Amino acid sequence: MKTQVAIIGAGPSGLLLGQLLHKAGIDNVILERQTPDEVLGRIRAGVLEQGMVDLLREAGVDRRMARDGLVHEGVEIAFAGQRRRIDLKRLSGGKTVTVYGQTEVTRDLMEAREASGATTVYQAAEVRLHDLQGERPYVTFERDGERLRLDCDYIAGCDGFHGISRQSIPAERLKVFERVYPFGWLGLLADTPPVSHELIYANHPRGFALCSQRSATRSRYYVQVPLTEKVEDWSDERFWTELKARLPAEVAEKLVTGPSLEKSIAPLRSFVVEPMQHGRLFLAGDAAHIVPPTGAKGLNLAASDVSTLYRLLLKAYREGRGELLERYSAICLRRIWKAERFSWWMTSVLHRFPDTDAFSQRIQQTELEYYLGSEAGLATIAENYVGLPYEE
Amino acid sequence: MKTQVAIIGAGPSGLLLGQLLHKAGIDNVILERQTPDEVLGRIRAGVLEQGMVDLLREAGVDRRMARDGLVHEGVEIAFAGQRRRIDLKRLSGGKTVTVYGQTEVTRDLMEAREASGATTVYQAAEVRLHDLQGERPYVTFERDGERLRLDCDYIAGCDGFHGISRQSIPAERLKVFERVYPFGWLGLLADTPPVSHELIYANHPRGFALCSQRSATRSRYYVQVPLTEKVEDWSDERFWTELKARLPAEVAEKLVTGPSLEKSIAPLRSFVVEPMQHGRLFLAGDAAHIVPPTGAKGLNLAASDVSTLYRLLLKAYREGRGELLERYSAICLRRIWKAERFSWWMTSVLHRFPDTDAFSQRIQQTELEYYLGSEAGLATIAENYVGLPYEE
Ligand SMILES: Cc1cc2nc3c(=O)[nH]c(=O)nc-3n(C[C@H](O)[C@H](O)[C@H](O)COP(=O)(O)OP(=O)(O)OC[C@H]3O[C@@H](n4cnc5c(N)ncnc54)[C@H](O)[C@@H]3O)c2cc1C
Ligand SMILES: Cc1cc2nc3c(=O)[nH]c(=O)nc-3n(C[C@H](O)[C@H](O)[C@H](O)COP(=O)(O)OP(=O)(O)OC[C@H]3O[C@@H](n4cnc5c(N)ncnc54)[C@H](O)[C@@H]3O)c2cc1C
Repeated sequence: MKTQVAIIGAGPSGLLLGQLLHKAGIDNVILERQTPDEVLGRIRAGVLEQGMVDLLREAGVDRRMARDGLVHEGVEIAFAGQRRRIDLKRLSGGKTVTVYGQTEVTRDLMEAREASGATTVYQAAEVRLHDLQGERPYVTFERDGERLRLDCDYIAGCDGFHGISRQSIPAERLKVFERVYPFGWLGLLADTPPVSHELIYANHPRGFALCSQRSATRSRYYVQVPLTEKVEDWSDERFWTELKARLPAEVAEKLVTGPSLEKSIAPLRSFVVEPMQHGRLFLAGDAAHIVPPTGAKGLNLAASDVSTLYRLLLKAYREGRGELLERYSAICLRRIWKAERFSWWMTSVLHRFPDTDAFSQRIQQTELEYYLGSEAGLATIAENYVGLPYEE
Repeated sequence: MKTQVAIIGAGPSGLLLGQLLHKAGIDNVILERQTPDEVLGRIRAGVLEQGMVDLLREAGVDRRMARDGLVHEGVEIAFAGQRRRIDLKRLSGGKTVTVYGQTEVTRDLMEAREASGATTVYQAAEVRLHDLQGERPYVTFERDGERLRLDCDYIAGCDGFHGISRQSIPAERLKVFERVYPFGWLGLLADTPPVSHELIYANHPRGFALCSQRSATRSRYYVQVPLTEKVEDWSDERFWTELKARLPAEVAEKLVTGPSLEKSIAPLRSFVVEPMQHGRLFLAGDAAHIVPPTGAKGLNLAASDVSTLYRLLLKAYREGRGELLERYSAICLRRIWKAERFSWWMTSVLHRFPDTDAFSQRIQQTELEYYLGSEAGLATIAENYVGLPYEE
């Protein structure tokens, strides 16, 4: 087999990069470890920045989104018996965010690709990357017992945090920045109407809580829990009682509960690797970095990396300007660090940290009061939340 | 599930550690990604140090070895139209090495374990290690769709170069030392009698060649080839002609050729990670380090790591001396660096390096002439080849 751009991983980053490339005439093959079903079983993200919305429209996969996505003009932070709303539309200069599930985005891309006829090998086991610094790198994998080889010009590692790509770069070539938080998020997907028309982030003495949604009849709730918790110890019943305890009385009494469709614990972490490339291999999305879900930036940073790599591969192929690829990491890291800073900030002011002295608790409370009461303060949250501009 | 020591990987390191532990009364569970067959298909090693031979006898798996293993008292280096023999037995003070295939060693251990009834889960997918710095770490994996959890006291990462263990330690906690060589080894297993009763390492202008064996009717040959070669480009016919071209005329004319049972290319590399542990996780064998096969140290260093970890776990469990585990990395690295140095030395004097000036070629030749003609020189090769003493 031979192609122009080999893509490792069929999550949103890979499918999105593959769809854009295909549309521009650049051949690409996607290699996924799992089955289409397993990829589709992941709930994950729900909030999309305008940049991603526009990127999906450019990739030609925005129909269902334009119809089912919910445009949100504000969010709400609850703390100290208060409920403060941030008017995103007004404070950011007209921008908004779109609520549309990652599963849906993934499904839409899978369908578009199926129709296009571009190559996709699911259940590609034992993927190994070779000759990364050569002019002709290649990928080897096993498909039903037989080992195949795939020759290509460039490789895009879109295999997530545990992918083979990042591990295929000499350890001494990368500098890792990581921070692990002492808690996780217990999420619950239910087929019930959301308690609010906008999201509610809540700082509460018992810990953090978040009220989200997927549609007008499908909700997604989370509560901060210790890393020692097991999902089997949390019955639907127990989850509902705890969520209620962490929300304002008026919000709690309007909550329509119900049996969960999904329940899982996601630990929180910040992770950036520098640089994001090695020879003919370029890392994108979770393969290169992780952000706590608090600021809703994961999927959104994957989109900016992908938009960047796509636009650089277009110049290389279409205009013979391959030197531009050297710039991939610099351009991307600028946006990544700012989104990492915001997600870190959000996480620190909304969560309950263990072993926090009196002074720190007061400063945490004051951070909220100040930022949520100052016009200049609200703007810093809004412009970061809607998403900082993509660099050209 | 719950056990005392969870072991990731059923290659020789894992099976050996598991066998010794079981014998001493310490419960252990082995988790292997592949099937017993795939593990058994790997040819690999053929030369064993006395330390490993004694370790197998202690593990109670030495019968077949004592019967089928071939004790070798010397090896031979051919260069510049000369054939110099190193009397290992004499120069090292009585020590020798044993020729017995890794496949055989693996088979013997698999059988011993099967009989013992100790737990072994093959095809354990998605292995993930958790709470490494806690008092109660655990392992999660999938067995036929269902995700199981395994609680344990300690975890021994014996999953080889591409295992999950080394990747589960925070990147910032490890310092990697690596060197990749510009060539690989094309190996060929044949059902023919070996050209010699002892091994012949050959430095030749066309490149390196090695004449080895598995028994009196089974041989294993290798020739150095560029990293750009594909095994499908090397027919048996082509391999035999090239091997012949790289050996002394008298050795070449006594060669019994024949169809290959196996053919594969192994790239060469040196790799050491420091330290070799993190909390309740200890790395052993290829999970922690790689050596070029030139000095025959890979499997042999796995044995010393395992012997060390085993003896430390015995004090921890039997004598309640768990503080001793802190010493694992220090003890092991001392032996590892010396074996890395020897394997590096062997590789540099026997191989053909690209872009070598006149001076370097002459020094390479002089290294051989000196070391192979000096009694003190031969001793340095012999004592290192038979294997340096295990530290207590
Ligand atoms: C609870 C939670 C809430 C979140 N909320 C938001 C939100 O509201 N908005 C937002 O922007 N972000 C959010 N995020 C994050 C977002 O889900 C991820 O950043 C995003 O899925 C990353 O996409 P990816 O394509 O880089 O990687 P992935 O989705 O992880 O996919 C990588 C793909 O590569 C495959 N793969 C792995 N190894 C190999 C291999 N060796 N060979 C081949 N294939 C391989 C994997 O199977 C996988 O299919 C949230 C995350 C979580 C967990
Ligand atoms: C051509 C060649 C010649 C050699 N010659 C010699 C010689 O003469 N003498 C000598 O001492 N050395 C020699 N060596 C080296 C030796 O073969 C290795 O050092 C040895 O096999 C290492 O044993 P191990 O148990 O650490 O790892 P491995 O043999 O690699 O086994 C690791 C096991 O872990 C499993 N695993 C991997 N990932 C996971 C996961 N995520 N979950 C669970 N299981 C997992 C793997 O499937 C594998 O079964 C040679 C090597 C080669 C390649």
